[PDB]
Amino acid sequence: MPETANIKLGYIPIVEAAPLIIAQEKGFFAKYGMTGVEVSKQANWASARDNVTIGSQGGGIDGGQWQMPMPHLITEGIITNGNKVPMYVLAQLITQGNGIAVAPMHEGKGVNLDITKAADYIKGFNKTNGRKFKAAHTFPNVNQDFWIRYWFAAGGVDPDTDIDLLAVPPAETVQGMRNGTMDAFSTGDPWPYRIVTENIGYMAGLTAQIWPYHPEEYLAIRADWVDKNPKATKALLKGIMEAQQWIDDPKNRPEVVQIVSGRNYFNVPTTILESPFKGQYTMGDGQPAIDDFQKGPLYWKDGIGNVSYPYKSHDLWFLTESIRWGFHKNAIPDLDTAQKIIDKVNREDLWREAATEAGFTADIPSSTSRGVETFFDGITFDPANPSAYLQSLAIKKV
Repeated sequence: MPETANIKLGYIPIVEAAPLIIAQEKGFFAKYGMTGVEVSKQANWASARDNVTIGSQGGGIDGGQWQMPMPHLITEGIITNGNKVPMYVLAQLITQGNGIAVAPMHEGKGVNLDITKAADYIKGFNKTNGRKFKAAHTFPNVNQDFWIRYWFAAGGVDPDTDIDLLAVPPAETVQGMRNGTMDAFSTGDPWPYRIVTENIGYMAGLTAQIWPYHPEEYLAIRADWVDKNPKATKALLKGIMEAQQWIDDPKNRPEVVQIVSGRNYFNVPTTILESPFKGQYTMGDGQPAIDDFQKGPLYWKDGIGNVSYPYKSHDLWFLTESIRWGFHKNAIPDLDTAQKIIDKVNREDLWREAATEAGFTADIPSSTSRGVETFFDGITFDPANPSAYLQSLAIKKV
């Protein structure tokens, strides 16, 4: 019996939110006693951040969906103006379902997955086209900022000095692309489908290509709530695990799409989500379309290991990449400090415990590390030596 059947979890209306919505709507949360879960739509990431800092009692949220390393940054008060609100990372919600969109003006320039040959074109855009190449994500220092930064830098473009990388709302960004004032957009489903079908732009590449089966969105809840309600926390985890398993069975995806697209959730036409849930993406710019289930969003198991289990080696990559770009210079000055933060935030042990109790022992990874990670450009990240990873990178601020 959970200590409480209630909790307010925030979500952003994108495919990464699926496990939360499905766990609620298909009764997986209820199956384990969590009959009072409120899946609350957040206006944007800044609002989500603010709402978890105030907690449910103050009218906000107890936890929810997050881009990494938001839970860690909030725990240390780094992005909350010093207001430290400890949080626990409990499960990875999904992998893939993200990608980089580029404006039509850049077609035929080689601005695809590997932009190496187009680097000079991008770097000299102000002289040749009247403005610095402009790219956007919707929140700094997290997932989507990292994806586009890695993509730019892998090809020789410094995302801080060579272009204008800004935090801009998604709708405003797409309008900018339509108006010809925005050049690239680090986004995710359902945006790519609309951008391409409405001829607003093309997809340079999917994160599924940049880093196959990469860590992405996570479930994280305030530490004070989890410490007070350990049983309820494990119940929520089991509900999420079952929802993830359910979502990954192709037979259930039409219903998954119908549910999340509903008026009370995403409130969008199912047509813009049907394709990606089959791993089908029209890429454009003369490149072949993608038609591979393994390249679409995955919620339970991927080609390497278990999606849901939160590998500490992935938390390490996010903080290592934060260090790469000189983010939070005073708060996270070294890798030792990063590991200390990870050891207080990542609660993979609770995922293991919940999985064991639920009878999913066969799906539990044998280590807290998924081993050496390989990016599309040949660079490898060995969790045992993040220093070597950083030193192997051409563009960085350390």
